[PDB]
This record gives sequence, C-alpha cells and structure tokens, in this order.
Amino acid sequence: PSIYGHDHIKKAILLMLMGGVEKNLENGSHLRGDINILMVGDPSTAKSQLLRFVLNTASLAIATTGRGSSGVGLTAAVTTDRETGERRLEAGAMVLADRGVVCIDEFDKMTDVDRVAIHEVMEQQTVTIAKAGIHTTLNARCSVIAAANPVFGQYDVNRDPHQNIALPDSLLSRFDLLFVVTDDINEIRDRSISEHVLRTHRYLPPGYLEGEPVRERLNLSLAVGEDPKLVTIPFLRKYVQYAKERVIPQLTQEAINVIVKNYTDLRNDDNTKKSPITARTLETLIRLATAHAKVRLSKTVNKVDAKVAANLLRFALLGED
Amino acid sequence: LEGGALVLADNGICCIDEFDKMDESDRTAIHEVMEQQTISISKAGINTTLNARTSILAAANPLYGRYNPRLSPLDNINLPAALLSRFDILFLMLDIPSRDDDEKLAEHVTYVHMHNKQPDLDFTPVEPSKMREYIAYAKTKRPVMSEAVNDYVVQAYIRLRQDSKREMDSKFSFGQATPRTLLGIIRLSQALAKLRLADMVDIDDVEEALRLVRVSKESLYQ
Amino acid sequence: RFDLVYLVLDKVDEKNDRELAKHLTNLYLEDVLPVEFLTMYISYAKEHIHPIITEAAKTELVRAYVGMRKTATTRQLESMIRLAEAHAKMKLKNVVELEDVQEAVRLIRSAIKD
Amino acid sequence: VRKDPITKEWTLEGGALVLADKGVCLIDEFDKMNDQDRTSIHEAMEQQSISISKAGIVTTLQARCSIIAAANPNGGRYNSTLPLAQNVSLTEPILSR
Amino acid sequence: SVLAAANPIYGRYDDLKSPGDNIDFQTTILSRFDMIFIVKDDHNEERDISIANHVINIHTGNANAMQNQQEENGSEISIEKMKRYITYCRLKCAPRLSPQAAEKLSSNFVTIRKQLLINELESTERSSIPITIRQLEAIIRITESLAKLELSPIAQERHVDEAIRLFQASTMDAASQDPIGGLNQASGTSLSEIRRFEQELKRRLPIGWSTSYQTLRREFVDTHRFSQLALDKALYALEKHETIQLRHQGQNIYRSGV
DNA sequence: TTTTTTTTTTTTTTTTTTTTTTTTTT
DNA sequence: AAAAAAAAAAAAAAAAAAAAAAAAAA
Ligand SMILES: Nc1ncnc2c1ncn2[C@@H]1O[C@H](COP(=O)(O)OP(=O)(O)OP(=O)(O)O)[C@@H](O)[C@H]1O
Ligand SMILES: [Mg+2]
Repeated sequence: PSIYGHDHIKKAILLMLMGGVEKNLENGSHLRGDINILMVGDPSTAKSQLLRFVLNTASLAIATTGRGSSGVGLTAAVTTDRETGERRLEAGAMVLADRGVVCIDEFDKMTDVDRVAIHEVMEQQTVTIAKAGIHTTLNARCSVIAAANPVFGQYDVNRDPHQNIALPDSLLSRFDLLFVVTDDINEIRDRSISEHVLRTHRYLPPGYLEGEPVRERLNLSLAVGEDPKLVTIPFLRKYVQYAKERVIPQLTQEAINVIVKNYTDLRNDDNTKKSPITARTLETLIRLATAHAKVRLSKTVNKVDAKVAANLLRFALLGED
Repeated sequence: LEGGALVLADNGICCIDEFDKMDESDRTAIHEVMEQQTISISKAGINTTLNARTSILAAANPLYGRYNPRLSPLDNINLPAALLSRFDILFLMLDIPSRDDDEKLAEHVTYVHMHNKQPDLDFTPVEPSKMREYIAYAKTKRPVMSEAVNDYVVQAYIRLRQDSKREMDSKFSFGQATPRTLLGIIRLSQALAKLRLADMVDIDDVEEALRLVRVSKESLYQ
Repeated sequence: RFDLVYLVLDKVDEKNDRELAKHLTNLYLEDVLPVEFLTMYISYAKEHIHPIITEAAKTELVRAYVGMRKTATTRQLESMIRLAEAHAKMKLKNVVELEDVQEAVRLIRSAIKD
Repeated sequence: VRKDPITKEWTLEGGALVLADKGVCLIDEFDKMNDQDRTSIHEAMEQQSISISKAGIVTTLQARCSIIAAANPNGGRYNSTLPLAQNVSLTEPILSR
Repeated sequence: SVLAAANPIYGRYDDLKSPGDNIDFQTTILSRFDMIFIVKDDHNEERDISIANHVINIHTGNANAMQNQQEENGSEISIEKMKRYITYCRLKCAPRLSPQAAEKLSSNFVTIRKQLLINELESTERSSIPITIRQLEAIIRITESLAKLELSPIAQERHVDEAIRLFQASTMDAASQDPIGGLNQASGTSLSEIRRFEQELKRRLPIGWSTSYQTLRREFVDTHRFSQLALDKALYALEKHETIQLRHQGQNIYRSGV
C-alpha cells in the first residue's frame, strides 16, 4: 500500500503468489506451473521496492543480486562433512527455494558465465551435478521475478525493443510477462505522487514521541513467552495458503474457446509489440486463467478467467490499457 | 582413457541440441567425424585412434532471432559453409503467421490440456515396440544396386548442375551443387530402399529421394 | 616460398561432369598398381642414390632461366634445379641429363600457366 | 596484492613508487604509455599516498616521491607556431601536477 | 554515506561543448546522489589576489597564530568537540515534518520537474542530470538534517527554505547549464534568425533611447517572425555588454552600445 | 588507432589427534 | 614381566580472487 500506481504489476504479482496447476506428462515430462515476470524500466521507478515486498509477504523467498552471485553459488557446491568425513553437496540459492520464489535484482549486470546456469533452471527446473564423483539431479521448482535496466540510462522509444534490452532472446523467451515501465513528466501525476510520498514520510509508530529516534534494538527482550476496503497482510497470507492447498481447478471448453480466439487475434496483427508472440503464449493464457480460477476459490476455469488473462497479457505486450 | 559422446554412439544417432552456441573445440571433432569417422585421442602419450562411425542430427537457432530478408543463408547462422556442406540435408522451418494454421494449432494444444489424452483421430498410432522391431530389422538388411539404376543418376546430376550454374541468384539456394550431393542422393536412396524393399533398388526410389532433397532445398523460401 | 603452387579449378563442363559421375558410380557399383613396391623403391632411391650435375644441364638451365627472364625471381632457378635432380633420382640414374631438366622446366612452366 | 606462500593470507607488496620513498622515480618515454597505467600516479603525485581496497585489505601507504619525466611531442618534433595543448596528448589534470 | 570526487572528460568542463559530451556517468548512478556540485574557475583578479594572500599566510606561519584565537573565542570548535556533538545529535534526535512543510515541498517539486520538461523540449535531447522522486526525498532528508542541528523535534518552513536553496545551488544549477550555442538541430533556423533579428533590432534602435518587450513582441510578431525562443536572445545580446540592457523591473530595453 | 573486450593462469599441502598398536628399558 | 616413550594415520581440492597477456572493434 506504500506504492502509488502500478496496478497491473501488482495484479501479476498476486497471480504469481497463486501459481498454476502443474501437469505431469508422459516421456518423463512436466508442464511448469510457475509464472515468471521481468520488469524493465527507468531509474527510480519502484522496481526494487516490489521485490523487497515479495521477499516479506511470500512464504518462501530468496534474494539475489546480479554482480554478487556465481553459478556455483546458485545451483550447488561440493563441500566436506567434518564430523563424519565424506564429501557432500551444499545447496545453492535456486535449489533452496524449491516451491518458492527467487527475486533477482540488477539482472542485466550478471556475467554471461553466471547467466547460463539460470537458463537451465528456467527450462528443465532441474540441476545436474557431475563433479568430484557426485552424479546427481536436484529438484528446483521456483518462480522468478526479476528487475533490470535498459542498455542506456533510460528507455528509448525511437529505437527497436531488442536494442534497448541487452538480454539474449533465449533468456527473454522464458518469462511469462515482460513489463516495460516509463516515467513520464506530467504536472497532475507529480502533484499526486509528491503528496502521497510526503504523506508516507510523516508516519509515527505507536508508542513513540515526536523527535524520538526509533529504537530498533528490542533491548534484548527477544520474546515474552517461548512457544473502499483493504485487507491486512496476515489475512492475505492465510488466503494464499488456503487457495494453494485446497483448490485445483480444471480447464473447460468454453474457456478454451475464448483463449483460442484471443491467441488467433493476437498472432495475426500488424501491431508492433515490445516482445514477439509465439506458440508459448497459449500456455501463458492457460496458466493465468488457472491462477485467476484459484483466486475465485473455484474448481473450474470460467470465461471471466480467460477474459482477465487476456486483458493482462494485452496490457503487458501492447500497453493498450 | 575416457571416450566422448561422439565415440560413444557407434552405429547410432548423436542429437546435438543448441549447435549454434557450441564452441569451435567441439567443431573440430564434428569436422573430423564427417571426414573420416575416426577420432584421434588426447596427447597424454597414448597415440590412439578410435572408431566413431555415427550419424548426426543437429538443431540450429538463427542469429539474432528469426529469419531475416538478408539474402544469404550464411548470414542467418554462424555456421561455416564448409561445415554445412558436409551435412546431408538442411531443413528450414520458418514461423510464418497464417490465420488458418494458428486456429488448428491452438485447438490441438488445448485438447491436450483439457484431456490428457492426445486428440483421437483416424490416424492410428503404431505401437512403439513394433517401431523398434521394424527399424532394427531394416537396419540388418543389406541392399544392392544395378548398373541400369545408376545410369539415370548421372542424367539427374547433370541436370542439377546445369540448373546450378544459373541457379546462382540473389536470395534462393546455397552456393552450387557438389559431387557430395550426388553421393548423398545414393546415400538417401539406400534408406528408402531398406525401408520396404530388398535386393536391387527401384527406379522410383531415386525419384522419392530427389523429391525429398528438392523439398528440403525449396524450404529456403518457406 | 612454396616451390610448387597448384590451382584446382571446377568449371561446369558437360563432358567432365559426366565423366566424373560415371566413374564415381562405377566405383559405387559392385562387380598396373603396385601395392608396396613404391615404399621400397622410395627407400632405395632416398637412402642409397645421390645424383650429380653435368654441363649438359648447365647449357639448358642457364638459357632456360634467361628465356624465362625475357618476372621470374632467382628462386625459380633453384626450384628448377631441385626438380631436375629429383627427376634424375627417378628412372634410376646417377647423373642428370637433358630429359630431367626438360621435364622440370615443363612442370614449372605449366605451374606458371595457372 | 599477493597470497603469502607461508601464511596463506592476502598481503601487500611494494612497487616502483614505494621503493623510491623519499627518493626519485624516473619515467622515460612518458607519452608512449597506456592511459590506465599513467593515471595510477595521480594520487601519488599530489597527495603523496597510495590507497588500496582489495580482497579484505583496506590500507593507505606513503610515497613521498618526486617524478622527473621525459616525453616526445606529437609528430616527434615541436611546432613553435602552435600552443602547448596541441603539441602533447596529456590533459590538464596531469599537466597541473 | 558516500562522498565522491571526480574530473570531467578532457580535464576541464569545456563549456563550449554539450553537457552530455562532458559527463561520462550514466543516469543510473547519477540518480543516487542527493547533491551534485559542478566546480569551475572564473579567473577573476580580486578572487585570485584574495586566494593568493590566504595561501601565502598558510605557508609563512601566520595561519596558526590567527586560528587558535577564533577557536578560543566563539566562532570555531575543535575536531573532537564537533565529533562529540555529531554523535550526540545523531543518537538523540530524529525530527519530523510539519503539515505546511509538505505543502511547500510539493509545489517546489512540481516546479523543478516542470522546468525540466521545457528544457528537454527546447534542447530536443534528454537531460544528463535527472530529476526524480529521489530528488524529492533528498530535499526531505536535507530539511530533516538541518532540523537535526538545533535538536529541534519538528522541521518547519525555515528549514525548508534553506534546503530548497541548497538544492537549487547544487543540482538545479548543474542541470541548467544553459548552452549559449550548440549548432545542433534545435534552433536550427535560429542559426540565421538570430543574426536577422539582431540586425533588425540594431537598425531600428540607435545607440540611444529605449523600447519595450511588449512592443518588440507585438510589432515584430505581427509580421509572423516569432520563434518562441527570443527570451534568451535578448540576454545573449546583453552578454555582448553593448547591444541590450534591461532596466525598470525588466520592462525597459535600452540600447547601450554597438 | 586506442579504445574497449576476452581467455587463463597458479593460486593450493605444515597440519592432528588421542587411542591403538609397537620397541626399548628398568 | 612390567614400566615409559614414540611415533603412524593424515588427505585434497574445488571455488574464488587478482593480474598479464594475446584478439576483438567505434
Ligand atoms: N511510485 C512510487 N511510489 C512511492 N515511492 C516511489 C515510487 N517510485 C519511486 N519511489 C521511491 O523512489 C526511491 C527509489 O526506488 P527504487 O529503489 O525502488 O527504484 P529502482 O527502480 O530500483 O531504481 P534503480 O533503477 O536506480 O535501481 C524509493 O525511495 C522509493 O520509495
Ligand atoms: Mg534498484
């Protein structure tokens, strides 16, 4: 509630929180149920303050920075067990967040040798270790939300989209929703946002006097006993947990009819989108429809879910809002 | 002494995915296998040559995205012309947007998600163990050729070369035909003969092989 | 610095293309070449035989080089001498004569033709 | 910065400007030099100190050194009809020192 | 906190060239600095003599013989005393804004963000020094820091004015380099229209007597020669120290010289 | 042309612990 | 026959940081 605007991105984050239904298929395959979001935008656009919120509100979350990470630090590392004496494996960031989320910041500033590993985790959702006599496959099923910056300081509308983003196409294809956000100067927007920010900066915690510095120390008292409307965060956590663990909707024909018409309309048009449209857009519509169905606490996918998914993806790809 | 994957698959298929990003160090082995199929080994004082007869199935990714109205196929991918010439067949599958095809593709994909079973159709899926049994039995078979059949191959090749001398154009085709094309024509007729036939090869077999090669060649526009 | 440089050309010729394809297919069709004599002859010529040069080679070589200079560098003459003395080692002999220098100059001028 | 063979801890080792503390460092052919190497003496020429922050070592050294440098003009020769700034490639920050 | 110092490309600022060709720092790093100071030399004689005397007093030993006295009397404090004051203030106080301070800050943010739009539209190129929400939060931080000095429990308009003035001196000055001429696409017709208007004005108005901006607009624009950028053309003519002077609250335009 | 980019190359062991099992030595 | 002293037993190695070359390009 401390971020002004960015309604569609906040809807996408909520759809991430309630993931899609994973389908296990023959030939030893699985269709991924995770939603992966990338945000590219101008400096000071509240990209990094949403990753921090996702870190806190979600059940499991792992934070990563591009330049301060390595490939052996994301997948697994070979170490030794001092107590017994064998050689073993130690988990990395990606595998520690199984059935969780990974929030990566400064994603474009990551080295190429580092960026290949994340590719495999984004594709197979498994890690292969074949070092020092330890041949193992490790499970890593995590959702990725990432934030990056364009090649130049700010986004340029007079240049083609691929020139603005330094990331390769193979990596860029593995994200369900790419959001390009831009800061445009307008007096009414400035008057509203400045008022909101100035209102936020004038908040006093209960039990504190004016001019009293915040004593974020707890005085070594760790614990006392050792074991329009908005909703409070714990209630949201309960809602997300209940939805993830109690409802598994199934697809219906009348929703498929909307999905196919949206896909066919989107594919055959001359509009210049910020990202190419391919046969993997249909899977994105299906996943977003399943997530919206979970939000409604229902066991079937309806037409309204398809409409909401279509609107979200049209905003993401086109900006037609 | 540890052999590579190329050596490991003898009389088998090597499926090289993402061949664009693979380094020149492996390009050396790929170059040498297609030439002599005998891998020379590392320099750790053993001087060993290992049999590596294998077939290659490569998947490629064009440079910076999709097909480009840049005319040269050499411009689309990084692969050298010499490396591509040794390949028996090249297939271009370009994604062209067509309103009819997208509807059937979407319906086919969504039927699998609604019901896990594949969409029932008049087409019958043959049992895979029968696939393996027939493939192995065909592999064990040994064809043979006749002098009359190969006479028409010379006429086919001279017609192809007389086309290739003028086929050099702005956009279509990759260079000119080489005797390796004649060799690959017979090599592909081998498999089409082994498929159902035996002993001498039929004349229409050469026509089928030529048709498949010509469709692959015409895939450059499509 | 290469003694002989050869250019291999491939032109679309109906006769040549047909003749090439014919014997290629004949090789694929299933129906005066020594096997190891060459290795022993090569060893014999390389390990025992050492030719010399006579004035008959002088008379031809000097005038041939001058006639080639009627842009032939001095490398050319030392290339002719080596080829002539290598031909002399063949058709087993112990001295060079007119045939060897004629073959050498013919070879080095056919190289020039390309 | 080097790893000590015995202690196996990152340690600092000397250089030309540190070997000539309270001395003179001479740099012949000062114009035929990389800019990244030339710019390393900016701190030592004026502040007479060296600061390092590498591999957990955050230290400041001392280099009380004087520099006498010799260079060649552009084209190998001096044009007396032109000002100084167009006879050399060096900029103001290094010429002022 | 980060305190950084650097030199521009070519050593000097080279006011003849564009600001984008002088600063090699990208917009990503420049948005994290609350205050940016661009430092230049003006080469004035009086300042040069004052600085020379001040520096010579340091070298000849006259510095200390003065400084102690002021440190004694009421005007300076020692390093240790100031360190202890800093730590006491930081560990004791944390001020808060007043309702009127927020109102005064919002309007200043709107003004300083509007000005950037006109500058970017005129120069038809993006600004190298950016203005964002971080620039509002920076002014809030400076206001609270100013309040912290007096151990005051509330920040008021007195501190807001000084924070605004400091921001104008630091970042708005750097953003507003005001290039006299860049010979770029922007004001391309002006490359000749400037000389045209200068000649038309110097033939109309002899070396004496004055005119008005109202008349110089109405009559010279009835002929449809207006460019909307003549506001700074008068100042550029004034820079010649002869063509134009502005008097009487800016209403009167006086011809002073050739 | 002088800038950026790129591979890549040693860097490693100096220490440990109390039993358990051996040879000398009154 | 019963004490005091003295060695074997190591093993291990990937993962990261800094510096100098030998190929790429606005
Ligand atoms: N819409 C907004 N609402 C509230 N605060 C905002 C908003 N946009 C930016 N801010 C403020 O801007 C500051 C910087 O934001 P943040 O760190 O999230 O930016 P960013 O997109 O990660 O930037 P960078 O490109 O520099 O990494 C914070 O103080 C944040 O509160
Ligand atoms: Mg950020």
